[PDB]
Amino acid sequence: SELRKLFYSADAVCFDVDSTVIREEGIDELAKICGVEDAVSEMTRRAMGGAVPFKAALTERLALIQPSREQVQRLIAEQPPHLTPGIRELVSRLQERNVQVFLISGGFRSIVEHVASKLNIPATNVFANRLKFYFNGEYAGFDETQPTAESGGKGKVIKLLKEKFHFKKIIMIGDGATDMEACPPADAFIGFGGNVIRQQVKDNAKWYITDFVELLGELEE
Ligand SMILES: [Mg+2]
Repeated sequence: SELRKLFYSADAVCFDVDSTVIREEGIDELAKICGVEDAVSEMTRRAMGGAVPFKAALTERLALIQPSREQVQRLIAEQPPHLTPGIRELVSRLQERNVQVFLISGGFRSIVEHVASKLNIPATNVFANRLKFYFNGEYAGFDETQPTAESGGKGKVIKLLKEKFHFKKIIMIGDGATDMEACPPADAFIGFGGNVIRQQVKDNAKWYITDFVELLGELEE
């Protein structure tokens, strides 16, 4: 109930995407589509937390993947990421109370906009990395000016949102240490373990849930 009191005081909620809003890690699923799952999935685990600089870890994984525009399109069409149970209902209840909902990801806007356009979250509220392609569709790099291209990028996004909209109370929700480290500048953090529990987050977060229903413990409508 104290959790729900906190949750209901927020005027903006930012969700991590990989392993929070969706069950999978987008970059790993792209690597699967492109045939380099094993190497990239390992590098993704390697980059967890501030362990290695994020921009370098992103460049190296994409250098192995080399995703074409057609391959990104085929991922979205044939193997779309699975939404975590409860997230559709939770975003719906937040939007019905006019809480501004955002998605923040070190993954890619192509995929995250598809996810947002399952949750009625406008593309303006999506912050993610942007893949580049040549005219023929070949992988051409990524937008290195995005805040999500750098370590600490989630906190930079939240700072931008505070400066643009002056929200009173922004809550960050995510599964990983990089989400926990986005508070501050977020006003509170809720850790999420419904897909995989990151024990260091569970052990140190003030607020932690394993099923989005727990925030749907209000009046259930
Ligand atoms: Mg995550």
